[PDB]
Formats: sequence, structure tokens, C-alpha cells
Amino acid sequence: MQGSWSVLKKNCSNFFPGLLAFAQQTQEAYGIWLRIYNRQQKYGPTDFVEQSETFSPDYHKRFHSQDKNMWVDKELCTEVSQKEVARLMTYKLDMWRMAHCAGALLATGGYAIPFGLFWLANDTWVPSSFNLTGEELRAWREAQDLYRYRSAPSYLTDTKWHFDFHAYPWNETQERAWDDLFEKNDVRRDPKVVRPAAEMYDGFIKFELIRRKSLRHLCRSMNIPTFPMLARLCNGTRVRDYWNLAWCEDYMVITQRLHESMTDEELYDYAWRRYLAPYDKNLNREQLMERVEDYFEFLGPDFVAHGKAPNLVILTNYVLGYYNDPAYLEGDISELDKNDYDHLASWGKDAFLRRLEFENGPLRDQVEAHTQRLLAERAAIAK
Amino acid sequence: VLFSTYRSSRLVSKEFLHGPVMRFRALGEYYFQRAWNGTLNWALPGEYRLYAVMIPFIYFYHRWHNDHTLDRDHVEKAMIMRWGGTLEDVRKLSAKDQLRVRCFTDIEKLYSAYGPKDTYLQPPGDTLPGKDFYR
Amino acid sequence: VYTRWKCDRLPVFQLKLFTQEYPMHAAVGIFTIIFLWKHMSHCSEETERKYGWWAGYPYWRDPIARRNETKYKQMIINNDVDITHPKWTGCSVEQLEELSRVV
Amino acid sequence: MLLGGFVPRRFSQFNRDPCWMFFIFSVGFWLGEYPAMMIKYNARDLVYDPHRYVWSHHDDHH
Amino acid sequence: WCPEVRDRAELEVDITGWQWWSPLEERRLLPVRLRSVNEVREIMSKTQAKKSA
Amino acid sequence: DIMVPSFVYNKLPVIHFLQEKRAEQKLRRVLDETYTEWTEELDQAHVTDAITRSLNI
Amino acid sequence: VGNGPTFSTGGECMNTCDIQNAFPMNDRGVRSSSPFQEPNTAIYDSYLAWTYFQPMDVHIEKLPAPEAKYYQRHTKKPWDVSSTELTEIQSRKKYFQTLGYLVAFIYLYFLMPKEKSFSGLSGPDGHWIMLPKGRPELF
Amino acid sequence: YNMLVFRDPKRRPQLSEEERAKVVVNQAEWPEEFKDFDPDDPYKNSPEIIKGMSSWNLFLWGVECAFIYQFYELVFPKSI
Ligand SMILES: CCCCCCCCCCCCCCCCCC(=O)OC[C@H](COP(=O)([O-])OCC(O)COP(=O)([O-])OC[C@@H](COC(=O)CCCCCCCCCCCCCCCCC)OC(=O)CCCCCCCCCCCCCCCCC)OC(=O)CCCCCCCCCCCCCCCCC
Ligand SMILES: CCCCCCCCCCCCCCCCCC(=O)OC[C@H](COP(=O)([O-])OCC(O)COP(=O)([O-])OC[C@@H](COC(=O)CCCCCCCCCCCCCCCCC)OC(=O)CCCCCCCCCCCCCCCCC)OC(=O)CCCCCCCCCCCCCCCCC
Ligand SMILES: CCCCCCCCCCCCCCCCCC(=O)OC[C@H](COP(=O)([O-])OCC(O)COP(=O)([O-])OC[C@@H](COC(=O)CCCCCCCCCCCCCCCCC)OC(=O)CCCCCCCCCCCCCCCCC)OC(=O)CCCCCCCCCCCCCCCCC
Ligand SMILES: CCCCCCCCCCCCCCCCCC(=O)OC[C@H](COP(=O)([O-])OCC(O)COP(=O)([O-])OC[C@@H](COC(=O)CCCCCCCCCCCCCCCCC)OC(=O)CCCCCCCCCCCCCCCCC)OC(=O)CCCCCCCCCCCCCCCCC
Ligand SMILES: CCCCCCCCCCCCCCCCCC(=O)OC[C@H](COP(=O)([O-])OCC(O)COP(=O)([O-])OC[C@@H](COC(=O)CCCCCCCCCCCCCCCCC)OC(=O)CCCCCCCCCCCCCCCCC)OC(=O)CCCCCCCCCCCCCCCCC
Ligand SMILES: CCCCCCCCCCCCCCCCCC(=O)OC[C@H](COP(=O)(O)OCCN)OC(=O)CCCCCCCCCCCCCCCCC
Repeated sequence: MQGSWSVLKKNCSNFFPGLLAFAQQTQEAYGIWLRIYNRQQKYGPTDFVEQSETFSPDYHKRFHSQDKNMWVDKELCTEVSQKEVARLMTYKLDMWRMAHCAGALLATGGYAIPFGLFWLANDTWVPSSFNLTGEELRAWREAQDLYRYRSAPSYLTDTKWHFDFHAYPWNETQERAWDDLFEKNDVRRDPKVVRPAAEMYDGFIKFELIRRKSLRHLCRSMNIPTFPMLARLCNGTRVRDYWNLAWCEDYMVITQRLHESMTDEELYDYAWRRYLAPYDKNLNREQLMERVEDYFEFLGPDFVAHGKAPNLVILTNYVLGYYNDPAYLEGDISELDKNDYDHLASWGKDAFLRRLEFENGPLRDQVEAHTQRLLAERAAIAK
Repeated sequence: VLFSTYRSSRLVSKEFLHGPVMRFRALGEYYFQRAWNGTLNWALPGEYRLYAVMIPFIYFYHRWHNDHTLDRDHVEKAMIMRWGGTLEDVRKLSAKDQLRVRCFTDIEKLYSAYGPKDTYLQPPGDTLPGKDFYR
Repeated sequence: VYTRWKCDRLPVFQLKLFTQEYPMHAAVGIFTIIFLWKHMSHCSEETERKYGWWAGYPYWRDPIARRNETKYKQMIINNDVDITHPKWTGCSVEQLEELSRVV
Repeated sequence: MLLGGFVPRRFSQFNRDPCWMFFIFSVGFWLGEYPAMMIKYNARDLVYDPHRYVWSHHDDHH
Repeated sequence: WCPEVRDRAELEVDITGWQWWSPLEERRLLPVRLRSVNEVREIMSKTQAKKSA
Repeated sequence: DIMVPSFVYNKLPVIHFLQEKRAEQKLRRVLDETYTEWTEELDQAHVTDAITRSLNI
Repeated sequence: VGNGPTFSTGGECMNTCDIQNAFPMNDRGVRSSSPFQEPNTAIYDSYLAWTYFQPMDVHIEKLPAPEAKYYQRHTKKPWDVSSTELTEIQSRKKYFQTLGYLVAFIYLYFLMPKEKSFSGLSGPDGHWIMLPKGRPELF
Repeated sequence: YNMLVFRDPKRRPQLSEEERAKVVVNQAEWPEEFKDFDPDDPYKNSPEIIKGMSSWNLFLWGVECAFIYQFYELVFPKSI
């Protein structure tokens, strides 16, 4: 979304109340995170707590491993509720953006003020706390969805093009899953058909081998600030933490069937945090429930059985596929009756163009026959 | 907010200078947008007429520049050094004398390394002025 | 759909290209530019006379001397410099007057 | 890449296309400048500069 | 008027996908074609037998 | 202005061909899933037999 | 028929290229120069072979115009710029650039004098800049 | 044929001998520009861009331009 004066006025008016609300949310989220971190350190697996090292097979660069460095706390409901987890995730996003802005301010002293003016003129990178009314919140969500639309197609295309150019699926079912994975949101994708793509891509690329450019695109699509990007293991850590929280909440909801009892707005927010339901689509409860059930089905039974989610790259692609809108086409079909090269009509045809028209025109067969006969006669005379 | 980062933010109307632009595009497209105009890395086209037209024009303007701006400096230096060492001394001559001197300079250029050396080496016994004539 | 090359304006695309596509190359280029302007940005008068002129240095008018003369005149006039000061001459003003009367 | 285009079969056809007309004009200039130089620089009345030994590029670059 | 192709090409190039050949995807999709009536009959018979069993 | 446009133009044909093949594949899959379901209904002979039994014949 | 161009080929022969399958083949066995179907495609043999397609007047059974609902997609975004609009923008920009470059070329190769001339009749001899001003303490 | 390095392109035949032999040639339908068409000289009957302007005339024009360029100073010399 482009900046505007109205949004600038809105954010300037709500600047200090927004900061106060952000501080209160910071205290609450620190409490929640303290509970969660204590639980992880106490009951977490040895590899997860000790931060086991997983190195790439080519350049031996460490990155988070989905199996070892990610853990689903099945018993987190006792200490932390689902709403607290959602609050923590939202605060994590807001705190990331605020921390980047504060770092810029500290780095550049008082010279960041005009850049702050640019910042407050757009809702893309402002915290949710800056909105004090429903309309402002709707505009902020619209800006976030616009950024997601802007960013996701690049990530999807990167993944698909790299895999298709450097590899092909093994079997027909994998082919169908791969082809149907990257369909536009206007059609409904069957998670059962699409799941094998997760194993196929695990064979190709895991989350531990994700490239830095693809990571940048993904972080853009998740509304995670990317500047300064730095090494790939910082935003990678952010992504891992966010999706670990999301998986814990998803396990809680699946086990307790909370989504059925969840209200309409809370359900919409829950889907949105999973990048499943844009607000500009004006989805109803039926569609939200369908998408959430499809997401749970894609996670698969193994997620509940052992807390193991499918490949995170493929999961991110699948969820972001809902922001891959069909390519725009505007204009009545009658426009196809016009011509594009009328301005050249005055130039006419030169000798070469006339020759080409004569040779390759409707008389082409006659010209070919005459030319071949003449050439054969000349060759015979030569011999 | 001040300036847009998107090229979509137009500054003019779609019909601004449509006609002249169409004429310019007609000039560009007629010979270049053809199947046989396959370029080699965008630098060497496939149309023969492009070469036939562009090589002479390039040579002509380069030669005009070289003759009227670059070699002129050498010619003027020769005239000044050989006929007083000052611009006024050269201007004291007539146009015909300057023409003669400049044509001799052209002769020297044409001879280069493949010609007689008496044009710059004074044979012993020559009566013509030496290097210390003006000193 | 959004693409950097097609949607962004030229300056924005330039910054993106040289920050997230070829940043190391840009850094090396800036380093080399700084080196060139720090160590290869000077030319002595003798060097200019030898190689600095297309057809050769025209000693019959010595434009370098005129250039330096204009430079020094401008500096003296603007900065209000007393070129008769003993440090410039190495002798007192009275000695300078005595020398002027002598010669 | 030299793929195609109008190609006159002989000299008389160079007037069948404006581009080749300009090309032949340029070729005429190119080839006719040489006889002009022959006539101008081998003229009977052409005289070497008397002061040619006063100065030369050879002493300057040396 | 063929927006899908445009978007795919532009995105592939903007993500450093300069190459214009995809032998693997073509190999996966080259032999695709609409079936003949007899092939449809055979496929329907297979499906009916599967449903029966 | 020059390079990316040229490579996009080079990409266009292959992508068009692949998308046409993909659409044909979708249509083929749609056709292949169609089967005529022949339903079976209770034979009326048994109904006639039960009617006779009810008559005590 | 008109003199207009067609789908660009790059001076390539589609019967031997690495993506030849993407180009339909006609009855005569000549692959098209474009994804479209061409009946009168030909091949010319210079130093290298290249494919050509000659536009011609041909009638094709035109399916009736559909409804706007089934082919229009109103997913346009503020950043989106259509290919036609981009072409217009670039045409105007290149026209102005061409005029500027023409003026520059004329000035450079016919009017701009070369610096540091021996006679001093043309071009500057150079001068100093950034000289101090109003700083008597500097000396 | 060739003119220096520029070679005249040649259209590859597309018809087989059997089909070709069955083709009936009717030059009456051909344009006047291309009648008695010869692959070795297809532009023999092609019209001139300017009526009465021969190739030799342009060659001589260029030669005259060169002569002017070399001789003008001889007749109208100018001082330095
Ligand atoms: C005055 C001197 C200034 C020096 C120059 C500074 C120049 C600017 C550089 C930037 C400095 C920091 C700017 C503020 C950031 C805000 C604080 C913060 O870390 O936020 C958390 C957040 C952590 O991010 P993450 O990815 O979630 O972390 C993953 C971890 O696993 C997270 O671990 P976890 O998963 O276990 O979760 C823990 C989480 C759990 O907690 C929570 O969830 C609750 C929330 C806690 C965080 C709240 C942050 C709030 C931010 C907004 C504040 C308000 C802004 C208001 C603005 C308007 C004001 C009018 O709590 C944390 O976030 C703790 C993080 C660790 C602490 C980091 C701070 C260390 C420095 C401070 C101590 C210095 C001592 C000096 C002693 C001197 C001795 C001689 O910070 C960021 O977003 C990262 C910074 C982004 C910008 C990066 C810019 C480049 C930096 C390069 C630095 C290189 C070294 C310095 C030299 C530079 C030369 C070029
Ligand atoms: C009070 C407030 C509260 C307190 C403060 C709170 C903290 C605030 C601070 C933190 C805020 C963070 C968030 C900021 C968000 C907004 C950022 C932004 O700018 O967005 C673009 C923003 C518009 O954003 P938007 O419309 O909302 O669209 C956002 C979209 O989402 C589009 O989004 P996008 O992602 O596509 O855009 C991103 C784009 C952002 O960039 C841009 O969009 C470009 C912006 C500038 C474009 C300028 C175009 C016009 C140029 C005009 C030229 C002059 C014309 C003639 C003037 C004549 C005057 C007489 O690209 C980048 O991100 C590139 C990043 C490049 C990083 C560079 C790093 C360099 C590092 C160096 C290497 C080091 C290596 C290591 C070495 C180690 C050695 C030991 O741009 C503008 O508003 C344009 C302003 C132009 C101003 C006028 C021209 C410049 C005037 C200069 C005056 C100089 C005066 C002094 C002269 C002295 C001479 C002696
Ligand atoms: C046709 C001609 C047109 C004109 C052309 C003009 C001529 C240009 C020629 C050269 C152009 C190429 C130059 C390339 C250089 C090499 C770059 C390189 O190696 O980068 C590697 C690498 C590449 O960056 P990356 O993070 O991988 O991704 C870059 C993408 O662009 C990230 O993209 P993304 O899509 O992933 O993320 C988008 C979005 C994502 O959103 C976010 O991230 C959220 C918002 C973040 C806000 C910023 C947070 C910063 C946190 C602290 C950073 C560390 C600070 C270190 C300490 C301070 C050091 C000064 O981020 C933004 O929107 C960024 C907004 C930044 C706006 C400012 C852009 C520059 C405009 C000019 C302003 C300054 C003018 C000074 C000169 C004039 C003075 C009178 O750079 C870094 O790691 C970044 C380090 C940044 C350090 C701070 C800046 C140091 C440079 C000196 C600053 C001096 C300030 C002076 C203030 C005023 C004094 C009077
Ligand atoms: C205006 C400000 C100007 C600032 C200038 C200063 C420089 C810039 C400042 C910082 C800028 C912000 C961004 C920095 C890069 C961020 C990288 C990143 O994303 O890291 C994430 C990463 C977090 O990810 P993680 O998953 O937690 O851990 C990484 C994984 O282990 C990763 O796992 P892995 O699988 O990748 O494991 C490998 C990993 C393992 O390494 C690590 O990641 C561990 C942390 C680094 C350890 C480094 C120390 C190693 C031991 C040194 C022993 C030296 C003994 C010498 C004894 C001498 C006795 C005479 O990497 C290595 O193996 C690399 C080792 C380092 C090799 C160094 C080779 C240097 C060659 C020198 C050639 C010759 C030079 C010239 C000649 C000199 C002599 C005449 O961060 C770190 O681990 C540490 C980050 C530290 C950032 C730098 C802090 C800067 C503090 C500056 C203070 C001084 C300021 C002075 C100002 C002056 C006035 C202006
Ligand atoms: C308001 C502006 C900002 C004010 C300051 C803000 C606060 C500080 C900022 C950061 C300061 C960094 C300090 C040094 C860090 C370490 C590096 C180092 O060793 O530096 C050595 C030295 C600095 O000296 P120092 O170490 O501070 O101590 C003094 C020593 O005593 C001297 O000892 P030395 O032996 O080294 O001395 C030799 C000489 C050494 O000086 C040099 O070697 C100069 C090197 C210049 C590097 C420029 C980097 C950027 C290049 C961009 C790409 C250009 C591509 C090519 C384009 C060609 C056609 C234009 O030093 C000097 O005299 C330094 C003068 C530097 C003047 C900088 C002027 C930049 C003009 C850029 C024009 C761009 C035109 C684009 C037009 C496009 C239109 C479409 O040079 C530099 O640092 C050069 C980079 C300076 C960057 C400044 C910040 C960005 C630019 C702001 C001004 C933009 C003006 C635009 C005008 C447009 C007109 C059309
Ligand atoms: C932010 C200012 C705050 C203070 C108020 C200053 C008001 C000064 C009076 C201005 C009167 C003329 C205004 C004309 C309309 C300007 C519209 C504009 O700013 O558009 C920017 C335009 C480039 O637009 P583009 O990036 O393509 O997209 C824009 C949509 N986002 O850019 C252009 O095409 C250039 C247009 C330049 C118009 C003049 C701007 C002068 C600004 C001076 C500010 C300094 C204070 C002046 C105080 C004056 C007091 C009398």
C-alpha cells in the first residue's frame, strides 16, 4: 500500500496511546513467553533444549532443523491458553517491526524523523495497537493483506521454478500434488492430493537448506521486516518461533475442537494468522471453516500423533497460495477487434517484403514449382 | 507519501504526444522488428541494411570530428613552430601560404614511416633554415 | 502481479539491484573508487607538460603559469594576504625598501 | 548476425532500396577520395615547406 | 489477454530465473492429450469394476 | 528496458504451451472421473410373492 | 495484407531449437514461429537457417463473444501496470531520450571544442576551484 | 548469391516432387514486379526508388562530394 496523508494523521493522533498499549501488551506477552519458555526448558526434548546443530551437506552452514529444533508442546493448554498464544504471536510481529524502527532511530539519531514521517504515512509497518477503532483496524488489515499479495507470488514462483528446472517428481501422484499445489486461490485444492509434495520437497529441500533469497521472500509474505536482513539464521529463527507457536495452538485447537466453538471474528483472525483467509475476500463462517479444516487435514494425522508437521517450505507455499489471486484481465473482448500496427501502414512494403509476400503468399506453391523447375533445368544444362 | 515508488503513478495523460511517439515507433519498428533481424547479444543485428546505413554514418561523423577538431591541433602546432613560434607570426602569412603548409603536413602524415626522410632530416649542405633559425 | 523491474521506478530498482542483488559488487566498486580518488587523482605540472596536452605543451604562452597566476591573485585578493610580510620575503619591510632603492 | 535483408544482385540494383543507395553513395565517397588525394598531393605546383627542418614531431616526442 | 503466461514469465525472471527452457516439466506434460472414445470406454470399465469390487 | 523484456519474450512460448497442456490435463481428468451408476431396485416378483402369502394361499 | 510485424523469433529456426516442441507443426512439417497456428510458415537458408511467417488474409470461424463474467478478473492492484501502459510509457520516455541523445551527439561531434588546444583558439586551458575565500588566518 | 558478406536468403522447398509436379503455374496472376521470376536475380524488374536516379549517379555524387571535401580549401582558403 502507498502512503497517504489521512493515514499519517491517523497514526500521528494515535501515536502515544499506541505506544502505551504496546507497552502493556509487552508486559503481558513477556509473562506469556516466560511461562512458555520455562515449560519448554523443563519438559522440552534434550535436542530442542540443547539446540542441536544441523549442518548443510554442501557448505556445512548451521540452520534450524524442523524435526529437532522444533517441538510441539502437547500439554501447553494446562499453563497457557489459545488466546494467550495468539496474543503472543501478534505481539511478536508488532515487536519485530517496532524493534527495527527503534534500531533505526538509535543508529541515526535525530535524522530518522523524516523517515518516521514516511513510516507513519503507511500502515504496512505500524503496530496493530495504533488503531483505536474498527475502521482503522480494517484499513491496517487491508494494508497487511496488500503486502502479502505483493510478496507471496514471488516466493511461490521461486520455489516452483527452482524445483521444476532442477528436478522432476518421481511418480504420478507426486506430479499431481506438485501441479495442484500452486493453483490460484479461485479453485479449491484438496489437501490429501497435495500432501505428497511435502515428502517430495523434503527429498529436494528441507527447512534447514532454505536459501536466503527465498527466506527473504517468505519473510516479506509473513509481514516480517527484512531490513537489515543479515544472515539467514535470524529471520529463520523468527519464522521457526512463529510457526512453532502456531503449531502448538493448532494442536490445542484440534485436540479441544476450539474452532467449532470459536466465534466468527476470532475464527477469521485465527485463519488470518495462518495466512489462509484474506480480509478483502469477505469470507463467511462456512468458507473459514472449510479452509481451517483443509489446513488441519494437510497437517495430517501424524501431527496429532507425534507433533510432526509436514515440510515447512511446502506448508508455507500451500497457505500462501490463498494470496495468489488470478492474473487480472480487464477490458471488453471487443477491444480485440482493433489493430496494433496501423501507424506503419503509411510505410508500405519494400522490395524484400514484397518478395516475401509473393513467395510465401497464396501463390507460394506456384512460385516454388516454377523456381524448382527452373533450377533443375539450369542444373541439367550445366551437366 | 511525497513521491511514489511505483511506475504506475502517472505524471501525464495516456494521449500526451501520441502522434509523434507513434511516428518514432514506426521508424524504429519497420526494419528492426523482423524475423531475420536476430541480434547477437543486442549489438549485432541481422538486417544487412542496418550495417549498410550505420557504418558510413558513423565513419562520416567520426572523420569530421577528427579532421576539424583533433588533427587541427597538430596542424596548428606545426604552422606555429615552423613559422615564428607564435600565432601572430602565422597570421602574418597569407591564406595561400597557410594552405601550402597544411598540405605539406598532410604529405608528412601520408608518408609516416614508409617514405623518404629528407622531409624532416636536413641533408648536409642544405641551404634551408635549421632548427636555430628563430632562436 | 508485482515485479521489481516492471513496477518500481528506476531509482528504487537501482537501490534494490545494488543492495539485494549485487551488494558485494557495489561495495567493491565503492572501495575501488575511493582508492582511485585517494591515490590516482593528482598530476604534476611537469607530467601535464609531458603528456597532458594533445599536440604538446605550448611553451610559447605557458598557460600553466597563467593559470597559477590567476589562482594566486584570486587567493591573495580574497583572503587579504600581505605578500610583503617578512615570512614571505625573509626580510623586514625596511630592508625591502633599501633593496628596492638599491636595485 | 547476417540472417537476411535486401541484397542487390549487381551494381545497377543498388538504386532499388534507399539504404543501399546511401551505401553506394558512401562507397563512391570512399573510393573517389583516393584519386583526389593523388591529384592534390602529387601536384607539380606542390612545394615542401622551406622551414620543414626548423621543427618536426620527431624531435618533439624524442 | 493471456495474463497467466505474462505473470509467470515476469515472476520467473524477477527471481533470477532467466532460462527459457523447462525440459523436465515438458517431459512431464508433453504426452498429455485428450483421449479417444475407446480409451474413455476402457477407463470407464476400469472405474466400474473398481467400484464394484 | 532491454534484457529482462527479451528474456520474458523468450519465456512466453514454452509457458503458453505448458499451460495449454495443463488445461487439457484438467479436462481429461474431469472426463475420466465420470462413471454411469446403474442402480438396483427391489424386484417386484418378491412383492407379488409376499402379496400371495398375505392372502393365505 | 498489412506490413505489420509478428511474434518475434530472434532469428532462430524453430524446427531445430531447444524448445521446438512448444511451436506447433503444420501440415507441411514446418513448425510455427509463434505459439499460434500458422499454415504458411517457411524456412529461409542464409549462413544460418531462420523461420518466417507471412501474414495473409484468412477467415477463421469466430466463436461468439462470451460474457464479461467468465473472462474478466478484477484482481488489479495499485502497483500493477499493464503491458500496453508500460509500452506507452517506454515509448514516450525513449522518444525524449532519443531527442536528448541526438542533441548531445550533435553538440559533441560538431560544436564542442577540445580542451587544451596548442594555439589557445578553442577550448579551455583549465582552472582551479574550491579556493579559500575570506579566511585570512589560513595564510 | 552474395554481395561481399551479405548472402541472399533462399526459401527451402516444402512440397514433395509428386505434389510439386501437379502444380499448375499461371504467371497471369503474379504481380508485374515478379514475372519470369529468377532466384538468381529476383529484383531485376523491381522499380527504382527515384525515377531516373541510377546507382552510378549516386556513386558519382559521392565521388563529387569527396572531391569537394578535398579541394574546397584550394579555392577558398581561410586563415588560421
Ligand atoms: C545506547 C547505545 C546504543 C548502541 C548503538 C545501537 C545502534 C542500533 C542497533 C540496534 C540496537 C537495538 C535496537 C532496539 C531493539 C529492541 C530490543 C530487542 O532486541 O528487541 C527484541 C527483538 C528480538 O528479535 P528476534 O528475532 O525475536 O530475536 C530472536 C531471539 O531468539 C529472541 O530470543 P527468545 O526467542 O528467547 O525471545 C526473547 C524475548 C522474549 O521477550 C518477549 O517476548 C517480550 C518483549 C521483549 C522485547 C521488547 C522489544 C521492544 C522494542 C520496541 C521498543 C519501543 C520503541 C519505541 C519507539 C518510539 C520512541 C519514541 O525477549 C527479547 O526480545 C530478548 C532479546 C535479547 C536482548 C537483546 C538486547 C541486547 C542489547 C541491550 C543490552 C545492552 C547492554 C550494554 C552493556 C554495556 C557494557 C559496557 O529485536 C529485534 O527485533 C532485533 C533487532 C532488529 C534490528 C537489527 C538492526 C541491526 C543490529 C546490528 C547490531 C550489531 C551490534 C551493535 C553495533 C552496530 C554497529 C553497526
Ligand atoms: C516522529 C516519528 C516517530 C519517531 C521516529 C520513529 C522511527 C522512524 C524511523 C524508522 C522508519 C522505518 C520505516 C520507513 C518506511 C518508509 C521508507 C521509505 O523511504 O519508503 C519510500 C518512500 C515512499 O514510500 P511509500 O510511498 O509509502 O511506498 C512504500 C512501498 O511499500 C514500497 O516499499 P518497498 O519495499 O518497495 O521500498 C523499499 C525501497 C526504499 O527506497 C526507496 O523507495 C528509495 C527512496 C528514495 C527515492 C528518491 C527518488 C527521488 C530522487 C530525487 C533526486 C533529486 C531531484 C532534484 C532535487 C532538486 C532540489 C533543488 O528500497 C529499499 O528498501 C532499499 C534499501 C537500501 C538500503 C541502503 C543501504 C546502504 C548501505 C551502504 C553499504 C555499506 C556496506 C558495509 C560497509 C562497511 C565498511 C566498514 O519514499 C519517499 O517517500 C521518497 C522521498 C523522497 C524525498 C525527496 C528526495 C530526496 C531529498 C534529499 C534531501 C537532502 C538534503 C540535504 C542535502 C545536502 C547536500 C550537501
Ligand atoms: C537513475 C539514478 C537515480 C539515483 C540513484 C542514486 C545513486 C545510487 C548509487 C549507488 C546505489 C547502490 C549502493 C549500494 C551500496 C552497498 C549496499 C550493500 O552492500 O548492502 C548490503 C546489505 C543489503 O541489505 P539487506 O538488509 O540485505 O537488504 C536490503 C534490501 O534493500 C531490503 O529490501 P526488502 O524488500 O527486503 O525490505 C524492504 C523494507 C523492509 O522493511 C523493514 O525492514 C522495516 C523498516 C526498517 C527501517 C530501517 C531499520 C534499520 C535498523 C538499523 C540498521 C543498522 C544501522 C547501523 C548503524 C548506522 C550506520 C550509519 O525495508 C525498507 O523499506 C528499507 C527502507 C530504507 C530507506 C532508506 C534508503 C536510502 C535512501 C537515502 C537516505 C540516506 C541518504 C544519505 C545521503 C544524503 C545525506 C544528505 O546492507 C545491509 O546489510 C544493510 C545495513 C544498513 C546499515 C545502515 C546504513 C549504512 C549506510 C550509511 C547510512 C548513512 C545515513 C546518513 C543519514 C543522513 C546524514 C546527513
Ligand atoms: C559504524 C559502525 C561500524 C562497525 C564496524 C564493525 C563491523 C560491523 C558491525 C556489525 C554490523 C551488523 C551485522 C554484523 C554481522 C551479523 C552476522 C549475523 O547475522 O550473525 C548471526 C549470529 C546469530 O546466529 P546464531 O545461530 O545465534 O549463531 C551463529 C551460528 O553459530 C552460525 O553457525 P555456522 O554453521 O555458520 O558456524 C560458523 C560460524 C561460527 O562463528 C560464529 O557464528 C560465532 C560468532 C563469531 C565468533 C568470532 C570470534 C572467533 C574467535 C576469534 C579469536 C581471535 C584471537 C586473536 C588473538 C590475537 C592475539 C594477539 O561462522 C564462522 O565460522 C565465522 C568465524 C569468523 C571468522 C573470521 C575471519 C576473519 C579473517 C580476517 C582476515 C584479516 C583481516 C585484516 C588483518 C587483521 C590483522 C592485522 O550472530 C552471531 O553469532 C554473532 C554476531 C556478532 C555480530 C557482530 C557484532 C559487532 C560488534 C562491533 C563492536 C566494535 C565496533 C567498532 C566501531 C568502530 C567505530 C565506528
Ligand atoms: C551531507 C552529506 C553527508 C555529510 C557527512 C555525514 C556524516 C558522515 C558520513 C560517513 C562518512 C564516512 C567517513 C569515512 C569512512 C571510511 C571510508 C574512508 O576511508 O573514507 C575516505 C574519505 C572520507 O575521508 P575521512 O576518512 O572522513 O577523513 C578525511 C581525510 O582527512 C581525507 O584523507 P584522504 O587521503 O582519504 O583524502 C582523499 C579524499 C578521498 O576522496 C575520495 O576518494 C572520494 C570518494 C567518493 C566515493 C563516493 C561513494 C558513492 C559512490 C556512488 C556510485 C557512483 C558511481 C560513479 C558515478 C560517476 C558519475 C557521477 O578524501 C576526501 O577529500 C573526502 C571527500 C569525500 C566527499 C564525498 C562526496 C561524494 C560525492 C558523490 C557524487 C555522486 C554523484 C552521482 C550523480 C548521479 C546523478 C544521476 O572518502 C569517503 O569517505 C568517501 C565516501 C563519503 C560518503 C559520504 C556519505 C554519502 C554521500 C553524501 C554526499 C552526496 C553528495 C551528492 C552530490 C550530487 C551532485 C550531482
Ligand atoms: C509537504 C509540503 C508541506 C508544506 C506545504 C507546502 C505547499 C506549497 C505550495 C504548493 C502548491 C502547488 C502544489 C501542486 C500539487 C503538488 C502535488 C504533489 O506534491 O505531487 C508530487 C509530485 C510527484 O507525484 P508522484 O510521485 O508521481 O505521485 C503522487 C501521488 N502519491 O511531484 C511533482 O510533480 C512536483 C510538484 C511540485 C509542486 C510544488 C511543491 C512545493 C513544496 C514546497 C515545500 C516547502 C514549503 C513551502 C512554503 C510556501 C509558503 C508560501
